[PDB]
Amino acid sequence: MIRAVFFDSLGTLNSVEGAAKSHLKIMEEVLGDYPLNPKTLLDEYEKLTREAFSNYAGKPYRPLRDILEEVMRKLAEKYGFKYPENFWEISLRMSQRYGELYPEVVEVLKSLKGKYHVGMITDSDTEQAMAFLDALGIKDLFDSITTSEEAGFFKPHPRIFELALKKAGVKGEEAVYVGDNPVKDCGGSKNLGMTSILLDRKGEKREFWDKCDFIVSDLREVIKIVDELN
Ligand SMILES: [Mg+2]
Repeated sequence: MIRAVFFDSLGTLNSVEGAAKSHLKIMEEVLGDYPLNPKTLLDEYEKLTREAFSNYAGKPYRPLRDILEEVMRKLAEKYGFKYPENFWEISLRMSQRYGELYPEVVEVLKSLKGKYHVGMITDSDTEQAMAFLDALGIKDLFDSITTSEEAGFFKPHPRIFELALKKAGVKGEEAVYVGDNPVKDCGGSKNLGMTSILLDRKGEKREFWDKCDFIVSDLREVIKIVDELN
C-alpha cells in the first residue's frame, strides 16, 4: 500500500508568481542606476539557466552555486555592469521576502503528515533547500528532505529517488511522488515503481499528461488519489 508521499519544491509548493517577482527584484538589486532594463536581464538570465538545467538533467551533481554564478558573470561581461560578488547572498534575501506557498500547501501537508511519510525531493543544494524551507516555515512539516547533493545526481537520475525511498524505508510501489515537471518528476519517479501525480494548475501540460499516472491542478486532490489507491 501507499505509505509515503513525496513532493517537489519549485513549481509545486512555492508560487511561480512569487519566484518570478523575487528574481526581478534580484536583478533590480544587481543593477539599479545601470542603464539596463532589469526585465531584459531577467529574461536573458532565465534563458541561460534553462539551458544549464537542461544540460545537467539526469547527470552527476555539481554545485548550483557555481553554475548560476558562471551565468551571471557571463551576463555582467556581456552588458558591462559590476559582477556582484554577493550574488548568492542577494538571491536568498529576495526569496525569503517575496517567495510564498500555494494556498493549499500547509493544509495538504498537515493532512498527509502523521498518517503517511511526507518527504521532499529537490535538485537544489542542501543548504539552499534548508534555508528555503526555513524561510517559508515548513521545515518541520516534512519527515525527510532529499537533495541532489546527497544523491550525487540531478533528477531524473534514479539515485535521487532511491535515496529518498531508503530514508523512508519504503519500496517504490508503496510511495507517491508529486511534481510539476512531466519528464523530470513523473518520468524519474516512475523508473523506481513510484506512483506519479503531475501538478498542472494552469492546464497547460495537457501535451504531457500521458507520461504521468494522475493529473491534478490543486494539491488538495492528492489526498483523494492516495486513499483511492489504498
Ligand atoms: Mg519543478
